Amino acid sequence: HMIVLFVDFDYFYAQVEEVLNPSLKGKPVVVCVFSGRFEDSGAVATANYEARKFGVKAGIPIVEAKKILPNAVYLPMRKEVYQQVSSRIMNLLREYSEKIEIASIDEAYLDISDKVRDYREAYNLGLEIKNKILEKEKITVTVGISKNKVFAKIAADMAKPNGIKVIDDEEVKRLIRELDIADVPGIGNITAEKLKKLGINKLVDTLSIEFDKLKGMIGEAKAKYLISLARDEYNEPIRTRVRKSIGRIVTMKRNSRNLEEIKPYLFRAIEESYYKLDKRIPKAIHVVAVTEDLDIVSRGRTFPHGISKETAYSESVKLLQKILEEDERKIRRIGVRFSKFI
DNA sequence: GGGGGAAGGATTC
DNA sequence: CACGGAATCCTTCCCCC
Ligand SMILES: Nc1nc2c(ncn2[C@H]2C[C@@H](O)[C@@H](COP(=O)(O)OP(=O)(O)OP(=O)(O)O)O2)c(=O)[nH]1
Ligand SMILES: [Ca+2]
Ligand SMILES: [Ca+2]
Ligand SMILES: [Ca+2]
Repeated sequence: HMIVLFVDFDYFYAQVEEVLNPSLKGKPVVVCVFSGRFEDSGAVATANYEARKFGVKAGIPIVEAKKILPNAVYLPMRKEVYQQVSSRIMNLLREYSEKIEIASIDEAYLDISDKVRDYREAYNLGLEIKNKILEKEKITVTVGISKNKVFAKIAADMAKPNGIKVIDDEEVKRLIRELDIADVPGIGNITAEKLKKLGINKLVDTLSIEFDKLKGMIGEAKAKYLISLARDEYNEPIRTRVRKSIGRIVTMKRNSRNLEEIKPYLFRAIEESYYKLDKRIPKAIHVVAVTEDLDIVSRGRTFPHGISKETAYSESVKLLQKILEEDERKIRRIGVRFSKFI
């Protein structure tokens, strides 16, 4: 009987930038993360649709971006701001439901099984929310309403930007038949490829395959997940998940294997990590490194107690040494991550 | 046989 | 060319009932 409303903010980072600087509207905006290795090195965090239409999306080197739209506005990323803007919007969403699962910086699932009665009011409560967000914060969002969370997310996906969709029970049965598996939340490029080899192009194709051969390919959790959606019996609750890890990774001016060359970067990463922990004490720490060929390697340790800053500094090195010791590749990015809070 | 954690890796958004 | 934060899940190893 459950009704789920999913809210997703439009080209969020770029959009905040435009809210904070209204002149930018209508121009192509590209929020970037400058790695400083060389002039304009780094990547695209995101881009408004003005630039997205032309191929400038999250992940491309800012360099390839400048080649496509040499005259677009290129802003440095400012997480703290986007995060404080997300939060307030997120607090206005609580007015519509206590049952709210903040999935990420720009998404939230609201259980409206109560406050509403039908997709008529659902859809109207969507319009009340999309509009009340625009009023207060000046942010466009796309709403997705369906029987469960996954389908609420798909409804939003098909309706962005600034849209609102309702995939009722009629449509759900047609999506489980027509919807391209790859368009299902959780099926990225690697799981999409693996399922193709199994002849699984639709969620419905998942039913016609021995569960054991499906598990051995994508893992048990994914199988039961995809199987569940195929049978229209996926019905997971909404929970208010809490932070379980805090960390930061930075890029070096140039690759290295030298411990003293990498330290300043690792130490900076720790400082920000701690300034972010803010009152929370972690019992586990992980030094994370991206080797020059973009492979991610990491070494960590769990202590029976909380970690002080001074023990974080001392241990981080020890863990970094293990990495250079156990890997002959040059290091491109270095960072830390604190988990298992007290 | 199997609980449970810890560690390193894998994948997603 | 190619930044960055964090969650879920997998596999192997380990201790030990
Ligand atoms: N640094 C960085 N940030 C990202 C990346 N991908 C997404 N983000 C940020 C940028 C934001 O747009 C936000 C949400 O991204 P989404 O892909 O969910 O949607 P976005 O708002 O980018 O566009 P959309 O309205 O969904 O078409 O989180 C990434 O690859 N790197
Ligand atoms: Ca999103
Ligand atoms: Ca979005
Ligand atoms: Ca996909």
